[PDB]
Amino acid sequence: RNKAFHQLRQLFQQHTARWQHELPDLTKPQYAVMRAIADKPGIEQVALIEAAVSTKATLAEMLARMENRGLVRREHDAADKRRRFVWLTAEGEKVLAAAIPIGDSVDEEFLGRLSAEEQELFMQLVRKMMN
Amino acid sequence: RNKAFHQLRQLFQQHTARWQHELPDLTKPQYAVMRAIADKPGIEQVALIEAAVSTKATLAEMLARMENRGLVRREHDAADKRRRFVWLTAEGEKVLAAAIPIGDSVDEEFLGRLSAEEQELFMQLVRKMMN
Ligand SMILES: [Cl-]
Ligand SMILES: [Cl-]
Repeated sequence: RNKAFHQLRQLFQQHTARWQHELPDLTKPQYAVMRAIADKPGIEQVALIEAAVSTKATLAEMLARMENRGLVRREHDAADKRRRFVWLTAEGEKVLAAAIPIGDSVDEEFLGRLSAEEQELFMQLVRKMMN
Repeated sequence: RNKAFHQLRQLFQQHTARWQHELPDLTKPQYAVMRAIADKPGIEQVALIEAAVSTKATLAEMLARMENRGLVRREHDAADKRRRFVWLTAEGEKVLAAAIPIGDSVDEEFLGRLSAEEQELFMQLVRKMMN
């Protein structure tokens, strides 16, 4: 189709289909949340919304599941228990460390079809299009 | 972030957030399904999966809801009732006709930030990346 955002969703679906086959227990939003916590241990939960590309409700559901699976621990602001700080557990570090080369490989199946200049330009257009 | 597919999901989330504000009762996958039925009235349901970018389960759920809202009608293969043909109803035509300029406008908020050459190239890279 000639609609750029339709073809973009089609590319996204192919990338998601490969991701779910290679990492059946870690979606891309879950993976991004773990990468963002690892990049800033103790990050505020609210700041983790933008860092991982999520929403308040979706992140809350996601962190509850990771917490129940021993992958994430959280602490609270004593002045405001609605504020929370997030760390990866040791098990969460192992899960993320094993997933990174897999996620990189899935990304590479698509980005590797582009030259370095094409990859840089693709990124530039996406940022140019964003608000 | 330097990950192209992370920034791409961020662009997708912004585009989805605008879409849901302007068309609160018609998501992009629902809109694409209606556009594909209108482009080929009587299209086989199975062929509508690729045309609208969906899955068998998701399309089945989606067409059931549209059918229950008087937006879609379906007919069956007499030899194999699992095969189905899909049409828009008159109400479905009106819903789609009203939605098209809205969806175009939402697309334009992002694509309009690119020149015609940048838009053509963005599309070319996406197709180059797809399988
Ligand atoms: Cl917080
Ligand atoms: Cl069918």
